[PDB]
Amino acid sequence: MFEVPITLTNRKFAQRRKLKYQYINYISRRFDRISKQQKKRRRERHWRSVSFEIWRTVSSQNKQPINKQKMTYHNFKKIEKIPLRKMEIPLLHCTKENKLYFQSISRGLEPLKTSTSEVRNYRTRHIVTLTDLLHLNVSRHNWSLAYKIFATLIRIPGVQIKSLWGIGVEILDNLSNSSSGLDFLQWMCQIYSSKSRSIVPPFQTGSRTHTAKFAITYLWSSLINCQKSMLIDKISEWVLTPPFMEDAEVWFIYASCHLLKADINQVIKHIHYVRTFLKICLDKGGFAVPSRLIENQLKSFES
Amino acid sequence: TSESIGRNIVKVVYPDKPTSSDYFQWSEEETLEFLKWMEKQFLPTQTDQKIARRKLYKIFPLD
Amino acid sequence: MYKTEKVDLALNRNRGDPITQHFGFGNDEWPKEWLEKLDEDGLPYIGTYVEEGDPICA
Amino acid sequence: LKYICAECSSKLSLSRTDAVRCKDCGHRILLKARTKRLVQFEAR
Ligand SMILES: [Zn+2]
Repeated sequence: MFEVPITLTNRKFAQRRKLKYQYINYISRRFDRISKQQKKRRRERHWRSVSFEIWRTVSSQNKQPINKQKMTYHNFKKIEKIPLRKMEIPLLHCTKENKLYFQSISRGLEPLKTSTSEVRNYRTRHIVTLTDLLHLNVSRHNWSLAYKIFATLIRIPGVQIKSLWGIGVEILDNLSNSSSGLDFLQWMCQIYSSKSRSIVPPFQTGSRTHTAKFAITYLWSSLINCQKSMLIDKISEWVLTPPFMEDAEVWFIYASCHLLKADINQVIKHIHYVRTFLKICLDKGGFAVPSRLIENQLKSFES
Repeated sequence: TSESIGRNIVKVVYPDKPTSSDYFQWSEEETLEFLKWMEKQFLPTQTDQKIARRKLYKIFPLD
Repeated sequence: MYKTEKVDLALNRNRGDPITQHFGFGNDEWPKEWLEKLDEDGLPYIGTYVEEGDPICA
Repeated sequence: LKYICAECSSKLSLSRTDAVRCKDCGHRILLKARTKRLVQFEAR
């Protein structure tokens, strides 16, 4: 009854995706008319958005001024009447269950059974139980067992997992053995920052534009591994190393490394340094203290 | 016992609920002997960077 | 005159690292003249005459 | 029996990925030992 860390068993789900987005195309096409191939599926699924430290959202202002009813019964069934027969053509090619699914989603009914609930393989089900016991043990502070789970798992050939935040916080709270959360993260960036879809929201990502969660969390959490101190020029040495320019958060990490190193003219250069990176961190989507507060610490320094 | 542990292993690939809710109501030792049977009998699996994953996996002990 | 040289192929490895290089021969195709100087372990047979360019290690 | 223990002197052999150590002592330092083979010399 929980998400599975495997690529979903295939055929029928994909041909259903076909029927769905194809009919979607015909209805929305005729809709814009009335307002006036893997690749066809690709363009189709394509043109669509794919007191505490709250990474705040974008609130409501500078947005439209309503709409008034577009869709009566007669007018909708006008738009619907034709694309449903076009659908009658390839429905004849798909399977009877698939056809039924097309009929029901197109009535607007939502299917009883999940993709998992109708899925149907030994090795993958075993990996499912393995990974599950990993996540469970890591939740249970059972770092020993959890470590055994992790080693036995990574042994397997079967699936790569984005599951990466699972292992970041996993090895993090594990402390037990294996080349740790930082090693995993910098591995993620080294393998997936070069040319060398379904599964992917933001908490696991590709290094064209922002890989977010794991990177910023090893960044901050490493600066807290300096809270262990009072390592920094290391953390910002390998935050210096990568080019993935849409961050700024590593600009505030950088300027935080300079404020932490500023705690004689050397200390001056560190304070001018943080003064610089706070503005080249006004470069991008802002991380802001009132920042006259940042400067006020910097004047407590100017003492 | 060997038997009931087995029946749990069959419960995992039985098509219908409840039996999977039955795996839900199992206990840390059942899960443990499970991962054991996973690393033993899911070596009967099916189907540069490769050595990078021999060192990569050899980063954390296989035991 | 006697000279002692130390061959240590853990020279590169970053501390208790996985081991890349092991004394001996692989199963790819390599000279074979090599076995004139070197035993199966990849170490040289004791007593062997060795002049500049010869193998002393595999 | 290619090798010799440097501490206890027990003659012993190794294999592919084997314990580089004496199977008696546990001393980790082994001397090579050497085998019927033709070396040719001129008596001068
Ligand atoms: Zn010995």
